[PDB]
Amino acid sequence: SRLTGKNALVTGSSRGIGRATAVRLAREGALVAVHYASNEAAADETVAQIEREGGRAFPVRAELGVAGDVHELFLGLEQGLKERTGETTLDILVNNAAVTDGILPEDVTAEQLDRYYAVNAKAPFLLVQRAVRNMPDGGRIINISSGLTRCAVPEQVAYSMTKGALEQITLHMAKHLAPRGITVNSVAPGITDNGGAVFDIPEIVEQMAQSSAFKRVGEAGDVADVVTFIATDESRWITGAFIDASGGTLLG
Amino acid sequence: SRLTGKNALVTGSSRGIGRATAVRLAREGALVAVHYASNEAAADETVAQIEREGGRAFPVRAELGVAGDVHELFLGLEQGLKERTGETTLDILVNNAAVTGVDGILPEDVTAEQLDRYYAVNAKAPFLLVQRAVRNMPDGGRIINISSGLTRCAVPEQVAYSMTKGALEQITLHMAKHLAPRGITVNSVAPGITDNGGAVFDIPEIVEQMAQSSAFKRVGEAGDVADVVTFIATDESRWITGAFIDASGGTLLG
Ligand SMILES: NC(=O)c1ccc[n+]([C@@H]2O[C@H](COP(=O)([O-])OP(=O)(O)OC[C@H]3O[C@@H](n4cnc5c(N)ncnc54)[C@H](OP(=O)(O)O)[C@@H]3O)[C@@H](O)[C@H]2O)c1
Ligand SMILES: NC(=O)c1ccc[n+]([C@@H]2O[C@H](COP(=O)([O-])OP(=O)(O)OC[C@H]3O[C@@H](n4cnc5c(N)ncnc54)[C@H](OP(=O)(O)O)[C@@H]3O)[C@@H](O)[C@H]2O)c1
Ligand SMILES: COc1cccc2c1C(=O)c1c(O)cc3c(c1C2=O)C(=O)C[C@](C)(O)C3
Ligand SMILES: COc1cccc2c1C(=O)c1c(O)cc3c(c1C2=O)C(=O)C[C@](C)(O)C3
Repeated sequence: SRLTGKNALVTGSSRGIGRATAVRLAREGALVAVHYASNEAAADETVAQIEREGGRAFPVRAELGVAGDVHELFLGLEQGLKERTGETTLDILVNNAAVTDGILPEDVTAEQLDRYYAVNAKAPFLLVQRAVRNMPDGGRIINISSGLTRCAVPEQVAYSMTKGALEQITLHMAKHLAPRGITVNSVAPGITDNGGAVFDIPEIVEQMAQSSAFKRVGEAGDVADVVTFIATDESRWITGAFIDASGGTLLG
Repeated sequence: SRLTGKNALVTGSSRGIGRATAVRLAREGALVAVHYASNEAAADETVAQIEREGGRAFPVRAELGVAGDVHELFLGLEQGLKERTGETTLDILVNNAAVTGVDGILPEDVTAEQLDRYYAVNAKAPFLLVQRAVRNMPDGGRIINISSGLTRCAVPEQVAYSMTKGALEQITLHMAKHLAPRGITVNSVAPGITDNGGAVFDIPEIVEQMAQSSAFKRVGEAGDVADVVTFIATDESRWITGAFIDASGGTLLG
């Protein structure tokens, strides 16, 4: 019950690492806004799991990286917080949603560079900007990056550019928000099982597994357990940091 | 009670961050070996705090940085674990102890013998402690090296000390890879300026200058660092290895 009476928004928590994160924040007593783009069935399943486990959650639909995205998300978020608490306080923001076998550098288009940046860097910035209006002293901003910002993979150049921009939001906003006691940190996963069809193919899972020093792919919960710790009071002396949650991928 | 049934060694836990760390590991249920070099009263005060908070601990005396240091520490550690548990299993090693001089030493004044003493205690001893500790450590164990933000922040009067924390961080990198097949994680936690109870922290003028290094404009409390070390010692940190964990209160924002 480390997060009793707190309110959290996990972007992209219908599926994958965001679902695992929403589930773990709710187990600690947070009221969780489960945000999704279009998969309402998956959002409703995250909420149902949280409720079955004795916590509280509600879904929020908003496609990010289009005109009106932040306003749409905050309309749903504040309505659901106000109905359940009488307040619109936001304690915890997890910028988890993203666009993700990559694109060879020669094949990347301007349209692809714009979509990746819209969703993966621009929307996170604008969500931080809006979220702090509601955020009390002692709040938490957690940006989900990627170990690819430290590990060269040409076919992930477009994606990795956006995660490099995301990490700058961590650096510069940690300094900006320090006076308010709001921390801002990056958590960087390695290859992580998000329930994608590729994780049902043992051959490919075994090749992907070799990337980790533990010679297994990450589970969504392995990353979500680290996010959950950063969301708690005991992380208060960590800000502006790169938190490696990759199972030793950057060791080689 | 995340560490029920676990045994931990915190080097240099008579005082400062190591005291705070031993106290927090014991509150999670670990049996804690409270290691010190010379200040037996301070070690006994760490133990007494753990015992009154309902935990279990015992002191282990061993000067590090001298012949026989690892042997001496492991004789005391194994005797105390065996008496209390019937086993010598070491789940958690925190390499916290260090030669750590508030005064510092400007480069012109550093001696060959100061370079030796800092390296012996701060880099050599941690290396040899890891080598010995893993014999006793199960799959799922934890090695936590206490570094310093000075590996990323230039401070000429701490050059000799910072050399040794650069060497300590290499223990983290290379040993994380070596030990991953056994499921043992190895991580650096880097404090910034942290109140360790030393006389400098009783001088508000100086505390106010020191405070400016943190983005939060306060010095760290020993518990602010200890809370992070305690998390790394738990099961929920399993997917973190080989890492530099910044526990500096935003000192490294450049
Ligand atoms: N190996 C990995 O899985 C891996 C590795 C490194 C980093 N990461 C990072 O970890 C985070 C989670 O990854 P994941 O693998 O769990 O993702 P995922 O399984 O692809 O799930 C993506 C989530 O984000 C939402 N989302 C996607 N695009 C959106 C948009 N334009 N607007 C709004 N919401 C949108 C999805 O909503 P719908 O359900 O409605 O589609 C879903 O909830 C991302 O930041 C990713 O870059 C993942
Ligand atoms: N600002 C800070 O406080 C700060 C900043 C960055 C990093 N650190 C790091 O955090 C750790 C703890 O620092 P602290 O400030 O809490 O230290 P401290 O208050 O100076 O306490 C040092 C501890 O190490 C033990 N120790 C010293 N020399 C030893 C030796 N040769 N053999 C064995 N034990 C020895 C001491 O034992 P006795 O009590 O017996 O003397 C004591 O328990 C160190 O690794 C330090 O480098 C501290
Ligand atoms: C350290 O992080 C990695 C190391 C080796 C390979 C990969 C990664 C990734 O972090 C990573 C990622 O963040 C996201 C994706 C990948 C990787 C990755 O290889 C992909 O393959 C394609 C996917 C699943 O569509 C998106
Ligand atoms: C980020 O780490 C710092 C940033 C600014 C100033 C200091 C530090 C330290 O980490 C640090 C340290 O590791 C150890 C000491 C110092 C510092 C430090 O400034 C000292 O001043 C003297 C002391 C407390 O005996 C040894």
